[PDB]
Amino acid sequence: HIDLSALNPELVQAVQHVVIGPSSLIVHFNEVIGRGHFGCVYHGTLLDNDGKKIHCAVKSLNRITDIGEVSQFLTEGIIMKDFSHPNVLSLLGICLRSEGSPLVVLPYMKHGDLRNFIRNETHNPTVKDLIGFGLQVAKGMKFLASKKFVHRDLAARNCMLDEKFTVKVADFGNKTGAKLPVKWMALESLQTQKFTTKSDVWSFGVLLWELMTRGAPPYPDVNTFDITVYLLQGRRLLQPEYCPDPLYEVMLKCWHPKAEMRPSFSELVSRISAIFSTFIGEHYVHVNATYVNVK
Ligand SMILES: Nc1cc(Oc2ccc(NC(=O)NC(=O)Cc3ccc(F)cc3)cc2F)ccn1
Repeated sequence: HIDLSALNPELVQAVQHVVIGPSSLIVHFNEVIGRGHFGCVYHGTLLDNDGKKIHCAVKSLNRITDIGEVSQFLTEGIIMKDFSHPNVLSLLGICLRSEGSPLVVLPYMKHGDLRNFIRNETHNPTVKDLIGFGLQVAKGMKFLASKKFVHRDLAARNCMLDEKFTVKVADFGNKTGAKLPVKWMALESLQTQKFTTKSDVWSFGVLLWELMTRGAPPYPDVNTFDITVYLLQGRRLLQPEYCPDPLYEVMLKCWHPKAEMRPSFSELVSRISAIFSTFIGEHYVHVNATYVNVK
């Protein structure tokens, strides 16, 4: 009971060559997983004719609450329509029955988010495993940069991990909000709320740190918004105990004060693939006692 067809002429006719028939996809509402706020992600299974099956993630939101921030839901998940990279979260399809709230469907990521996975104490990552995860994000990021796509919120909490341990870059979902992830933000974005690919590089450097500390919160002591004063003092995150020297050097390049002096994602894949190849997988990374329980 909503005059939908009023979204966009040759702009939102996308849900078409992207939609799928419920005649091949079920929904399991009881068992959940996603509920950080909006998009009450569930579970589900799609079908590929007579045999091929598949597990999934289904996130949705409100309804009769007008369409203002409701069209930005369909238009967000559609952003993935042309995101075909092993290291980037993909769009399975789109289906909205003649009475079912705005439904978004994604492939299931068994190991959840990169940050929770690495913080898990029953897991025993090696320096190599972690450098490998960073290399995969760099690869997906290189794809996105190639599309002139600006992420704006690159963080380990926003990367997914599947059953083969393939990292998928994503976004679990304004230039002055408190929700602004200022601790991943480059100096120039904190000052002028402008985001670029060079500002995702700075953020990538912080993600490498989260990786080498196994999900430690950055700048714990400065639990604020006023990180700009702290940074302009001549400060940077410190080298984690298990982070190789050549890798911390890459991090400091990512945090170059001059955005254009920062390496490109293509240079990062290159530099990190080299550092990664030198490891055999005999170095275990342990959790820092002073970061334990720190949020
Ligand atoms: N266990 C499990 C939980 C899951 O939760 C979710 C996790 C993430 C999303 N993200 C989303 O809706 N879209 C994108 O991220 C769009 C996008 C893609 C690439 C970019 F670079 C920027 C934005 C939705 C979820 F449901 C999914 C699968 N398995």
